[PDB]
Amino acid sequence: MRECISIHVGQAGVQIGNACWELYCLEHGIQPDGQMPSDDSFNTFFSETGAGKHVPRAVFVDLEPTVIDEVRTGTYRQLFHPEQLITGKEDAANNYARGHYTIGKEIIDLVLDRIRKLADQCTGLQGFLVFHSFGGGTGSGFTSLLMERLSVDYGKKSKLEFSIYPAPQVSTAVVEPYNSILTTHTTLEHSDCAFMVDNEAIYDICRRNLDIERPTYTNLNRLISQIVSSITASLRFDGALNVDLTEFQTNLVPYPRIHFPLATYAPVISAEKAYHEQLSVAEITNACFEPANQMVKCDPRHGKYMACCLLYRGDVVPKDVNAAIATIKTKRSIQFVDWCPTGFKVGINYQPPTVVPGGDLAKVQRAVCMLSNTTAIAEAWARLDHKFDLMYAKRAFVHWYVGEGMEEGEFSEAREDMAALEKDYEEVGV
Amino acid sequence: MREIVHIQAGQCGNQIGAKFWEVISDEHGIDPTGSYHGDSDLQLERINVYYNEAAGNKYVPRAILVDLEPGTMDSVRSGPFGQIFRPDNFVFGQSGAGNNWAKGHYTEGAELVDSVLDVVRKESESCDCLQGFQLTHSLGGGTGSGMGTLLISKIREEYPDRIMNTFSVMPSPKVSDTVVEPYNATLSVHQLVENTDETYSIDNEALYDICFRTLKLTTPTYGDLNHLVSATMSGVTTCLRFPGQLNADLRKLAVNMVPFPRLHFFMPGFAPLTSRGSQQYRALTVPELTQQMFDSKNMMAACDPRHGRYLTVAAIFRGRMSMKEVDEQMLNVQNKNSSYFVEWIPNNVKTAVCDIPPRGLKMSATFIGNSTAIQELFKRISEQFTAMFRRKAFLHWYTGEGMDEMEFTEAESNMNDLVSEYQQYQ
Ligand SMILES: CC(=O)O[C@H]1C(=O)[C@@]2(C)[C@H]([C@H](OC(=O)c3ccccc3)[C@]3(O)C[C@H](OC(=O)[C@H](O)[C@@H](NC(=O)c4ccccc4)c4ccccc4)C(C)=C1C3(C)C)[C@]1(OC(C)=O)CO[C@@H]1C[C@@H]2O
Ligand SMILES: Nc1nc2c(ncn2[C@@H]2O[C@H](COP(=O)(O)OP(=O)(O)OP(=O)(O)O)[C@@H](O)[C@H]2O)c(=O)[nH]1
Ligand SMILES: Nc1nc2c(ncn2[C@@H]2O[C@H](COP(=O)(O)OP(=O)(O)O)[C@@H](O)[C@H]2O)c(=O)[nH]1
Ligand SMILES: [Mg+2]
Repeated sequence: MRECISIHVGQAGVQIGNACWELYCLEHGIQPDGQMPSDDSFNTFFSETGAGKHVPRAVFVDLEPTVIDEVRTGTYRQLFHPEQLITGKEDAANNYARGHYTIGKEIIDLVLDRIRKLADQCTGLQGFLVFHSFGGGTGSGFTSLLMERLSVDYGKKSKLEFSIYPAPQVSTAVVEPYNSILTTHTTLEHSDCAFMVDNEAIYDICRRNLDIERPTYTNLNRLISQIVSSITASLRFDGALNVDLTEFQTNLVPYPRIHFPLATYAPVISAEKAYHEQLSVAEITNACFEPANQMVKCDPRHGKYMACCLLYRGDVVPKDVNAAIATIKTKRSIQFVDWCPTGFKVGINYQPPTVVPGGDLAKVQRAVCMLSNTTAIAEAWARLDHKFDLMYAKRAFVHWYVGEGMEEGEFSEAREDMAALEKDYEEVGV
Repeated sequence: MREIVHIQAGQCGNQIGAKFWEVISDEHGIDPTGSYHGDSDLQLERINVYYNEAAGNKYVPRAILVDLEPGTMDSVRSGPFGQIFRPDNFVFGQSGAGNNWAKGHYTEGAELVDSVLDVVRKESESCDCLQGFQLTHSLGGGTGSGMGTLLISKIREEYPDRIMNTFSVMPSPKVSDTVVEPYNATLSVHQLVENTDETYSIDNEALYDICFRTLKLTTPTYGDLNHLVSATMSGVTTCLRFPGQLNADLRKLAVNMVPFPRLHFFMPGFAPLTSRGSQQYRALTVPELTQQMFDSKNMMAACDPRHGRYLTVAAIFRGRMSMKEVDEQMLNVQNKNSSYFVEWIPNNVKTAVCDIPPRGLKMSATFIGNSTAIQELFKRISEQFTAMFRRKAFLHWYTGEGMDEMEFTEAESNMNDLVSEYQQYQ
């Protein structure tokens, strides 16, 4: 009961997955061979077979072999079922249309057959946790092919989606704006709560809080997994105020399309800093309202908040939480909408945050993940549609998308649908 | 899994090719016999990208060797790695191309292409999933320029959706060994602009400038030039042979690199490069790897990128390095040099990062630049062609092979059309 099917797509989604499953195995005490030495706390994330082997409720999908062949060879080769690590032959080439129309069109009915064989083991499936890059060809095009199928096949089930989204300055591709804009139909129509994350924001969090001068991606993926462990903690553990995955959405989402919250986590801190400050509930609550800790490069003070889910975990008590959010309501720099006088959903879970033993991040008695619907996020969209406009005015790479079976008009129809989302997040702030 | 078929044409193409096979055999840990002797499982994981597995655990490279003379086959077969190639894949004539493009394309190689193409089929049918063709040749002389572009045309017609990826050594005014290179090159660029998906434009004048003003070689040979070319050939395919933090297939390069279909003529480069007497004083770190990689002195075509703007650059890094540090440096470069990148593309740099640096390096970068300055290479070839053609000089050697003055007029027309398209975006 309370199962989640976790679907990891492209290189970004698979490598965040290889950090998520590194965490969940430590947090439930499962060995990297899937065995458990010595309560059903693992049941959300792992199916148990009669040998005493816990097999993860996850699908890994990539259109090329390289990243999943590394999962099939590294320390987790014995964790996963061998046919739910799914590879094609041909890379999607950072082209949405290869992911959606031409290459991913061959693998999709093998991917959905594995998701069906997972869902048939779930006794009370709670939702999908979908992990991807907005800038990738597999990330945008295959996730958008998959979600369209899952939204007719599992129409009632909540689809939570964790997206690495293009930055203000940092970028890895020229066509990252095209793939991201083409994805905006997926998140609007075939998703229920979409967590945008930014590489440049997490790099700055790493520089300021973790004292690490030059991080890899493995440093980011240990922060993106710490957030999903904190979202799902109420599904897995005992708490004072456990939050259901639909209870979460009923407080986060004010209007059907207004489901793009920010997320942040506290305390992100180096183990050397964590001795010289006390890290009380009020300190870590106030840390979530700093622009310095937001994992998208936009300023929350240029918006209004609509709703917050303060998802506390570890040694946290409801007294201290009420006393903390009363100070957040006292501060005039943190502005809410006139129509949400309540503001805060609170969750409080008794399980401390798990340290990954190779990690940059301290042992702490308390953490909070704050997931936060705010008008400010529209600036991250108003950044990227201005990158799209400069290139699409020249038609600057469009022949590679048209050459792989896409209609040219889908670029106009995607920039149009993004302007209608960027309108809605401005329209509710009044 | 993403197989490449490699093809070598003429003296230059077989020489940069026969050095390339020594470089990628060192990477993959393959002995001059064809046997594996490497350290690591990662060397053997993607050996199929460039080799066929054969009996006794011998690995035979998926190379076709093409010439109109036996003497370069004899020089390769007797060479440092010559015994590794399949005897059936040496396809050759007896009488050479005479440095004549029309002997290559219409007579001497038109006879031989039926015997080449049916070997390209045996290798491509032995592939599990072919990604593309990797052809090494020169645009001066007759074999590489005229037979190699005949062969590009035949493989393009037969495999229309696979990547056609060519490494093309091409003429320059101050380092020329032949009278009719402007003719041979102009007739050859007319085939590359239509058929290839990528063409990596390389110059002996720029390869000597790296040897003299960076490596400080006192007497650089063609063997030293072939070593600079083959380092960048090994570089661009790295992400389909080794694991990485950002993987980029040759197609993931092309989609980012080629804004408009015909603007696929690239200027390659490599880092680190040092004299052997100064490797002791450098720090190989990504900022220093970057400051060399974007230096007008480091690039393997004589076009100074300060005479144009980049459309796209791709920096394919190799080694254990930070993604923040790589993303920081590729930002700092195009903001501090913003007058040298086109402002209608909002990020001009593609990055890729492989976990496995070249044997004996801690880090490497292979640079690919698509720049409006490449027009200066096609402009100077066209200006040399024009002087010879305005007086029909040497044209009885081409028209005696059944060619027309109309084909010369149409080739130089298409050359100025390629120049005009790069100049348009400058
Ligand atoms: C102790 C030390 O640092 O040795 C270096 C060295 O001194 C330098 C000068 C090397 C050296 O390069 C040359 O001597 C050279 C000469 C003419 C043309 C090109 C190179 C080196 O020979 C080259 C050699 O590189 C390799 O072995 C790579 O794996 C390379 N493959 C080959 O060079 C090779 C040679 C013979 C047979 C098979 C392969 C490679 C390059 C790209 C992609 C894959 C592989 C290296 C690191 C060194 C020496 C040995 C001195 C340099 O080359 C490379 C590619 O790193 C030239 O400038 C760099 C910087 C290095 O510091
Ligand atoms: N944090 C993090 N970001 C990543 C990681 N890998 C890739 N990214 C980001 O993903 C974006 C590019 O997406 P790709 O990695 O090319 O996505 P893909 O689905 O594999 O794309 P295709 O190769 O075309 O199929 C870039 O903005 C990267 O910064 C990772 O492991 N962690
Ligand atoms: N880098 C490199 N250039 C070469 C080599 N041999 C010849 N070249 C040069 O590039 C040109 C190549 O022409 P060539 O390959 O001889 O003509 P072909 O045999 O008829 O195709 C020559 O004029 C030389 O200047 C070599 O080994 N390496
Ligand atoms: Mg991918």
